Amino acid sequence: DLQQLDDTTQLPLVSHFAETVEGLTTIRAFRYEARFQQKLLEYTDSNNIASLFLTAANRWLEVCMEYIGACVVLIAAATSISNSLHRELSAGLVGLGLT
Amino acid sequence: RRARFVSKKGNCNVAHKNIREQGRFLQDVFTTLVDLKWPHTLLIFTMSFLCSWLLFAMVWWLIAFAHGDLAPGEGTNVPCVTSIHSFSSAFLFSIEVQVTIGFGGRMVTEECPLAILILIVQNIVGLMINAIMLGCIFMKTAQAHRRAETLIFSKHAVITLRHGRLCFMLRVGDLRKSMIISATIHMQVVRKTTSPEGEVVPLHQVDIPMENGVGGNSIFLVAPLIIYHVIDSNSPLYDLAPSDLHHHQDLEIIVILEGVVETTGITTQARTSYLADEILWGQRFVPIVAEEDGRYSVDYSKFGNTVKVPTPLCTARQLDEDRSLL
Amino acid sequence: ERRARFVSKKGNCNVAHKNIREQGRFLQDVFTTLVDLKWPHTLLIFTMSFLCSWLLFAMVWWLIAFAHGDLAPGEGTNVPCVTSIHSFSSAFLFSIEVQVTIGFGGRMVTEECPLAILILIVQNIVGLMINAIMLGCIFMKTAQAHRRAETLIFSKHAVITLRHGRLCFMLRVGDLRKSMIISATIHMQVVRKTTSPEGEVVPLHQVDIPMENGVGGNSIFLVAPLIIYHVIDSNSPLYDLAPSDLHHHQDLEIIVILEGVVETTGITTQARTSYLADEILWGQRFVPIVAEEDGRYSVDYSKFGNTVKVPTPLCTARQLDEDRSLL
Amino acid sequence: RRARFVSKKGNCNVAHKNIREQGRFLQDVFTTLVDLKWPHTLLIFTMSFLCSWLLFAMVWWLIAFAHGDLAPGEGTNVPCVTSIHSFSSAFLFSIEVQVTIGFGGRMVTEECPLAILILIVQNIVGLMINAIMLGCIFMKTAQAHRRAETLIFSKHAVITLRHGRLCFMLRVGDLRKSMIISATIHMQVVRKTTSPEGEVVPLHQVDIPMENGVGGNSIFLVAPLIIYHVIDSNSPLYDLAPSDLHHHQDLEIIVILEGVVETTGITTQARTSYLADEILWGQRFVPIVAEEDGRYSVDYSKFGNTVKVPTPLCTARQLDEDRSLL
Amino acid sequence: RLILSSTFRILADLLGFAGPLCIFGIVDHLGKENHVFQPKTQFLGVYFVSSQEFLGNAYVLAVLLFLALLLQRTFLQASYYVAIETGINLRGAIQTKIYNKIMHMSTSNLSMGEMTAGQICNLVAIDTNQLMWFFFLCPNLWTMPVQI
Amino acid sequence: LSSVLHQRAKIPWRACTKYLSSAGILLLSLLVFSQLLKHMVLVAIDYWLAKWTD
Amino acid sequence: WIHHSTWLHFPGHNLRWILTFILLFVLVCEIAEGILSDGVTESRHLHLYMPAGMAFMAAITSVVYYHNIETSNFPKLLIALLIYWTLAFITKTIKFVKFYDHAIGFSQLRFCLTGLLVILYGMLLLVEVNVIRVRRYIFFKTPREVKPPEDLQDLGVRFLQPFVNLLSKGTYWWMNAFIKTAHKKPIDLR
Repeated sequence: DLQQLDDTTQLPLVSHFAETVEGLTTIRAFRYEARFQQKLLEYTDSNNIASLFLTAANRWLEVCMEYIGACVVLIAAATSISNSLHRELSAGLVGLGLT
Repeated sequence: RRARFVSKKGNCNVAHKNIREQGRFLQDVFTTLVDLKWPHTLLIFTMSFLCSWLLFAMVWWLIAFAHGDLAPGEGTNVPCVTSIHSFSSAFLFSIEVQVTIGFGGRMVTEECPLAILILIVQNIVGLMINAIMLGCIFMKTAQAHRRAETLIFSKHAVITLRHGRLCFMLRVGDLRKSMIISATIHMQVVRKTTSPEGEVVPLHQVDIPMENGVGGNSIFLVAPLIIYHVIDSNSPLYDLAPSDLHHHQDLEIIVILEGVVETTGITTQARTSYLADEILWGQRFVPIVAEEDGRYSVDYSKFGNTVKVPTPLCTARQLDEDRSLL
Repeated sequence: ERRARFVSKKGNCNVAHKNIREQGRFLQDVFTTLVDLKWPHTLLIFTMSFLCSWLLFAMVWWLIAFAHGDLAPGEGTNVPCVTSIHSFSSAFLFSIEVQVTIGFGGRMVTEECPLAILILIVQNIVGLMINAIMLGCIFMKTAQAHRRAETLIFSKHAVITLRHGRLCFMLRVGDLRKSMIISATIHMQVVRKTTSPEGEVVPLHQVDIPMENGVGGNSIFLVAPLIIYHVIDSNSPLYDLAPSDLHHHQDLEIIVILEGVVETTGITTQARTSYLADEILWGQRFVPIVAEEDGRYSVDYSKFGNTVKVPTPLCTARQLDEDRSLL
Repeated sequence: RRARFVSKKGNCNVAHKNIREQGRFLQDVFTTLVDLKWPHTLLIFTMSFLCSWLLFAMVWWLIAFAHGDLAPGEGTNVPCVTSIHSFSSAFLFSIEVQVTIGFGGRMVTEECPLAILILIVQNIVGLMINAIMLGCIFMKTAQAHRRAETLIFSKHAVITLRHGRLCFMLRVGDLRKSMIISATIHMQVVRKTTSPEGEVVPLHQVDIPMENGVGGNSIFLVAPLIIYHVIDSNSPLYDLAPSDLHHHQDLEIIVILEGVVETTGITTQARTSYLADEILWGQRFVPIVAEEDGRYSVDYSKFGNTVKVPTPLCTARQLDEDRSLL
Repeated sequence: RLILSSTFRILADLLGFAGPLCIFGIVDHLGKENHVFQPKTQFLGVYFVSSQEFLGNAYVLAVLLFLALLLQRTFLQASYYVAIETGINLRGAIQTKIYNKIMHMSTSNLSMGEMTAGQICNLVAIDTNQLMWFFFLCPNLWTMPVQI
Repeated sequence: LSSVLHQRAKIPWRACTKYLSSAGILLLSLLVFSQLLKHMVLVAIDYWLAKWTD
Repeated sequence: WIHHSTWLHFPGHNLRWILTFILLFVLVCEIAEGILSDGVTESRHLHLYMPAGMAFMAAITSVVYYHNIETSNFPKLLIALLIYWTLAFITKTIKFVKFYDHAIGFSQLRFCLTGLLVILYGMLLLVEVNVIRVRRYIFFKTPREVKPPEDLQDLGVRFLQPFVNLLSKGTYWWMNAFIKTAHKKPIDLR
């Protein structure tokens, strides 16, 4: 959704810029630069704010799995050590597991 | 027989069927004991307190047999509890904890962790068990100071003419010596109706005016009162006659007296009514007051004694219009 | 496109009270909040403290015991700080009796220990207060919890019929409780974003509605659910209103609250209920629920919330005055 | 400055003197402790229990000296208290009883009747000593639950023209989430009135209606509202002039806001007033009610925001007098 | 803001590079067949372990691994978050300055022809986005040699 | 409810249906078999790398 | 057991969570230290295994308090930490002196851990104290006013990763809700 939401929000900001290029003289002629500059912030807010949340979830899903992945190290690591401590597990299995 | 909205003694019986609601929450059970009678409350906690002396005690003996202390002879390990000999004796050991006596002939030592949990296991239980008792006794004692109400009304209803315009009367007299503060007793007439636009009302609820001095619900009761009810043009019984009082009728006058008893400090209510047949047309209430040399005494025993008094046999409209034509 | 309502249909009215200066609160609020807990939640609340009441002070004795040399192996040289206290396990037992007044007997305090003399005092007065608040908590909780249930049922949708010639707004309030609600006063209030004719803008001006009872007062005797016939007229604000502006997009809010006191407890309670324009079905009539049985009066409560249409004029309340004037 | 009938915060400083001798019953002392500060409440019963722990303990150290036990050595004489040796043990002996610890190292025998006299002597006292305090903390349980002031009142008054009609008003809002059941507000003006027969009222109490829709003193608040009291010809304010807005003006208004506290179940009264200096003629309050997707929004900052509006600076009687001409 | 992001990033891999090193130690304690533990010191009847031996325990190194692993990841993950946040804002400022400069530009035929709308469109589209990525990937330039 | 759920369909079968149909069979399993062996060969590298180390 | 009014942050929100976390690492090592020292002697000898094992719980508990003591603004209630940080300085220092009396030196690890512990603990008392310089909750006359963020005042701010605690700053629990509600309700520009 967010990527679709972000990409949809990406179209207007560029489009509003194109209209400004296409109607430059008239926009200045009406001396309504105050209104148009409000729109540029209005558009830029949509793309920028969407990007942050888009970046936010990307970082989170990395973190949540990574820590969940991190335990997979220690859980196996302790398991191998106990096997090597008592069950006489060879270093070969010990070396591979951490690898 | 005829359906009455509220019984003469009160406790209106209405068949409120088609009920879709939660069956019960544990709050009811705590409410149920708290609302029980004194003899019932005494046994219930007595069973509860006795249960603690038994149920937990069962744990000790089983705890005892596990440690093998119950076996005859000097044991190789110090027992979970010193001087525990038999389950019969163990009841004595249990009684010391929940009741907090601690004689000492039984003794609990260390090196028996399972007992340590058990002591805590019943320690919180008994304190909570004792806690309910202090709470339960607190509740039953507070409300029971006002568990009854002794403000009565005349069994029959009386109608007569007062100050030119006829009225329906009633009798107000209470027994408890303490007074009821802020008496606002509103009376209502209930009858079957179909609206002029066709809407049907099996029994509409419309109140009547008590016709007090200030024309308000307020009332100050220190003597047997007769709260009249002026029959006006807007009065529901303005088309009423001394004839339609037969047992087959739609009229139903009910009075509910709000307020709190001064000593009680708690609002109490009393529902009283009188059906069509109960009334006696043209009968005046017996004056029950009499001021003696030193004090004034109320002859309450004749409160319901109805004395017939001559009255016109014309409806309020049939009297006012006749008076208007007069 | 849901529009904010000043009061929820279930009565959970919510208003965003922002720009609020932080009012000072005291720790006694938490103590007050402690009484506000739930019986299962409170059960752990005191128990956790009561358990820590046994342990935390006890640990002081175990520290205290090690000081006077009694904690060491057996030696009759010194006089013990406490009799026969040996291990931190035994430390609990000496305290366990003290907080609970058990007095098992073997673990006995003695003299010649000033710090211990403070132990049997400081931990002593603490326990009495410790049980006191818990005893106090139950004392208030037991009576108050009886009035935590709402058993009054309004009508989810409102109807606009005409009784006694005039059209009057109706609503049926049903009681789900056996206990009576003494001093039943139900006030009907209307809320709108009416800009004043003087010019001022009132965003949520609230206007009460007369109940048109038998004596004109808010007092009512509740036996069976009836209809609060709120007559609409020129004095009533609803004169210029019509079912035309009854859409979900009209700034018209109606509020009714029924004040009263629980007969058993005396605890005053209020019933918050609100209706909007969309939920009201114009030209609907209430279905009677009270049934005439030979034994008692039967309440068809399952039919309370059934809206059935009846011949209802659709002229404007302000305009309906023309029919009387013309005739 | 000028004398005040009620301060803005609600202190309501009134110098009541020339009062006859009050009862000053000793039972009022418990009430003072009942209302005592929680820290003071913490110390008060504690020292009393500490004194109780010692007061009876004072007697015992003498008792041991009497029965010939405090002397060194073991003779034929049975002590008044088993294994009673000195003040330290004696000071422990009381601590066993008054708290019912029951250590057991100090045991009891029937050697001397006064000990049975002593044991009973404090036995009732402790059950009473705890009884006084247990009720004391019980009282403070609901008392702390009060937390009276949880609303707001307008710092200054506003006088705008509502619906074309001249009328004063104020504002108030609730800071707490808990509701105020059965709202009731009464507005009265404390001004130095005079009578035609010479009675110069010192500060006559004249009330003003709240101009609610139902025409009653009842209200309902969930939001910061403005109570508008219609200033008409049937109110003493009909002779007001905006020139009398000085702090030296001989006029004032008092508002009393009763209502059932839903959670507490105890009504709290709001005492407030505004001086003529706080009167801002021709000012209008900026609305703070706002709508949001979740629910309605309230800007508590805008309670004291005032927006000036054109107001005719004449008398309400004169303005109405020209209103007929206009 | 960017410097702190890189500073986090530098210590992120620097702490991270020990990850493989712990494996080297972990095997060695397993690599000693006897693996019999004796601290050989007791100052006051309680044996105290020397530093060089505490960091030789197989189980102890494992605990340090999980603590380091979580610590190494969390700081590393943020380093991307801090930078991408600084860059995302930089898009706004670049765009606003682009739009603000646009409004005051001259509309000559060469200023309209030689500066076509698409070129004006392309710069706002291609350039700032590319500059966004360059900031979005700036620390790796200042970090990749370090880990290398 | 349904609208989110109807949108929330990864559609693996339809994606597999068209993509594999374009793939055919010969190169299809060839992709599967070759990829699996290389990852398997990679894993086997460690075991010998473990064995000689042991 | 709105929210904009419940988001003000005490001074040193970073200097504490950094220091407090820094304590969890070194202290956890001591939890290993007692385990290692108990290997040789046949008796368990928990005298070096229990405290840190108990202490590790405390900082976890203390941190939860700071989050709760900050989520609900009761700056006076920040005395327990003052009464817990201060006392811990007394006990921790004592061990350093007695160990230094026995000529333990830094050759042993435990004295090294304890010496590190004093510095870390010393930061906690000071860092907590600096709050009293700002908020002045007790032992002061005029509590200097504190204001919540102006941006936080509007209810139209949601991606409040900046507006979260340091321990929250990385854990991305700020985005936990917006991730959570997305499972059912579609996410729109509102």
